[PDB]
Amino acid sequence: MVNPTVFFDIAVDGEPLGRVSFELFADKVPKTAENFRALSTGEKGFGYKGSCFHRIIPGFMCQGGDFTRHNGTGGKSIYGEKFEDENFILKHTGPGILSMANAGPNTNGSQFFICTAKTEWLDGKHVVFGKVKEGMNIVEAMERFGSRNGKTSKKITIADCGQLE
Ligand SMILES: NNC(=O)c1ccc(N)c(N)c1
Repeated sequence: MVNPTVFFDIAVDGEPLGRVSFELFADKVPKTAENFRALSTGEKGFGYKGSCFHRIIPGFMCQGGDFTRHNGTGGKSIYGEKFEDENFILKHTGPGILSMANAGPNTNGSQFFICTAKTEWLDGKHVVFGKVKEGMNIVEAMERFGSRNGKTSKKITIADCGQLE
């Protein structure tokens, strides 16, 4: 009944930075929210723990969740390799939005991005499923290690992750 909350403890070249928490909109996109929740807890035997944010573009977004190829070409969901676009009820309204990365229609896996700006051109193309609840300061700090082309100057990792409450 209560939307679940998940957390990521972020490190920069192995050094703790801080924690980002997210509210997952299970009330509006339950199947997508559940995939991210389970990847965050690792309860299916695979997930986000130890993965990195491989592409960070200041003023745009930080992208991660590729735990099979570590570069933006991999990932898999709890439902199989890919899963469908659940719905496009929620929009990319500004910094803090959590949304699914994809490679075309109906190709969601495990990759996700956190908006650091409004990305309205993505509406109806990428499934929005959550928002940052605490630690937008930590996202902003992360963002400073990106670049115009997305390559990061230090390695930004999810050192730990899980479910709160
Ligand atoms: N778009 N480039 C990719 O290789 C890719 C990007 C996102 C994904 N979820 C998957 N599976 C692949």
